[PDB]
Amino acid sequence: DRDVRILYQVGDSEEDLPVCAPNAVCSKIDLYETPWIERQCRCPDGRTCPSSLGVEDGHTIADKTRHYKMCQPVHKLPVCKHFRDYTWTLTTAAELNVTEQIVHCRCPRNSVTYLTKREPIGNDSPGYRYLFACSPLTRLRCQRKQPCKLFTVRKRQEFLDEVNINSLCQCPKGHRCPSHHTQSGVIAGESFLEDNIQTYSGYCMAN
Amino acid sequence: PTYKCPETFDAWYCLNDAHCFAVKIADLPVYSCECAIGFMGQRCEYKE
Ligand SMILES: [Br-]
Ligand SMILES: [Br-]
Ligand SMILES: [Br-]
Ligand SMILES: [Br-]
Ligand SMILES: [Br-]
Ligand SMILES: [Br-]
Ligand SMILES: [Br-]
Ligand SMILES: [Br-]
Repeated sequence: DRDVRILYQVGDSEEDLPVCAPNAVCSKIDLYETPWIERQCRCPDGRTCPSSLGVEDGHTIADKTRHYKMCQPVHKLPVCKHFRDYTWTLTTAAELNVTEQIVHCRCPRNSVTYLTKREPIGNDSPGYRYLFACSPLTRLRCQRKQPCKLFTVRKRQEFLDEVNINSLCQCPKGHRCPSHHTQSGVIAGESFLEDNIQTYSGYCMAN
Repeated sequence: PTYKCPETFDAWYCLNDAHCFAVKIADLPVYSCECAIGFMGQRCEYKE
């Protein structure tokens, strides 16, 4: 069986986690390489955060290489309108080293989420709330010699990375865009922010 | 607390002369494109 690691957004055990707010993502599952789970919060009211790696439990929202697990079934959430609706928001409590992701709607199929706006959290709390919207997948065709996908790879442990992918364009027919930063057609970019965050660019390769 | 994007992001990510930038939310940068007036979407690819 694969080494599916269980990590915690804060501390190292269930007991160290906050209780989930309504509609908070309770776990994030990363499916870029070997699946792993990062626990965010503990579900209230006797429920338990779902831990399966697929979407067939009915508590899952998929986006790019991640699955977001919710305490309650996702069919209860409305479908977002592209651009206008915020699928989710992010806030951080800096003193608690805790992030909260509140989900408002599900993006349509063939969508990508993106950071779109910010607003103050409110009168009594410090900082900003970040608002994410849904955009349709790009129909863009790659220019010759331009990258088709960007990777940002954070080495969390020596054998566990947290990775964000950004697709840029569709390769010509008969060509493939690399889907992992170790495939052929990938060039290392630069360190970014920290020594353990590395960017890569993938290019269209014949076949 | 916003950051300048890495070179390849700066060069290729944001379309239609939008501005690339990163926000550090939870140890990972989140990239975003600040759209020039008249555009919308993840990479500011769409006209409003
Ligand atoms: Br709940
Ligand atoms: Br739980
Ligand atoms: Br499973
Ligand atoms: Br499932
Ligand atoms: Br928006
Ligand atoms: Br390969
Ligand atoms: Br290389
Ligand atoms: Br991003």
